[PDB]
Amino acid sequence: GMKRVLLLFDVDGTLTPPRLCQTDEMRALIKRARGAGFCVGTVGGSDFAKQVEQLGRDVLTQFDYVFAENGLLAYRNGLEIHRQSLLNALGNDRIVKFVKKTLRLIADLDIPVQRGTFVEYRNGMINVSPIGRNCSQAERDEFEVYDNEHRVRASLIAELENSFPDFGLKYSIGGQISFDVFPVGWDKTYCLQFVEDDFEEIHFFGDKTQEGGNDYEIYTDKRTIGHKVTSYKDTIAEVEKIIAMK
Ligand SMILES: [Mg+2]
Repeated sequence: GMKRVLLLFDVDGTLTPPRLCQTDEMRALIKRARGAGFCVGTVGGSDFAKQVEQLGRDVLTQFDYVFAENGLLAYRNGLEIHRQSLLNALGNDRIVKFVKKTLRLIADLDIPVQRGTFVEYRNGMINVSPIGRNCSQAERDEFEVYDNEHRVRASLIAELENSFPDFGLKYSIGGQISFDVFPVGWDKTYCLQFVEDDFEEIHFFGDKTQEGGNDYEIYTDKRTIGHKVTSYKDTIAEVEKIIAMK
């Protein structure tokens, strides 16, 4: 029967090659785990659209749980089970204050490329991109390199932290071009409230598992058995072992 065991995965770098679609062997492994009685889930700091892009249009069919924006938008077997609102935690006046400041800081930057969708208001979070989410893949690659050198995202977060220390927001770098901003506690552990009562074990797999990494809280949550991975191949090999010990 069903194992009452959830396998919860990061997307980019955990289920996929870096900034690429999931491969055929990843899809096969997932189906084998599901075939063996495990539930499988995604969790990412990115939006649902991004998971569709890297995993497929039928992502809700492939996974038991899909947690976008850290579980601030949550799906269970095709059903939307939760959708949080940043207005609920922060409220209009503070949001407007925050996005205004962010826009000025971005406008002041001197980076080689800027495009569009610098401040993205999601469900329960705001995502902030110095270059803008509307840049091309090649532009993303180049901003990532640039940011490695010049730490543009870190400077920006530093300035935002100075402007708004009382806002109590967390700033979480992730992927090539942006960082997420959300209330303390709306990190990836947010999704666990939706599964904790339904599994005897929850295994988490991710790569950014240390202090300041966007997988730190969820890795170190007492509710999860953490598996630090460095690639989707690492993920596969560890899931093979979990399947073997059924
Ligand atoms: Mg844990």
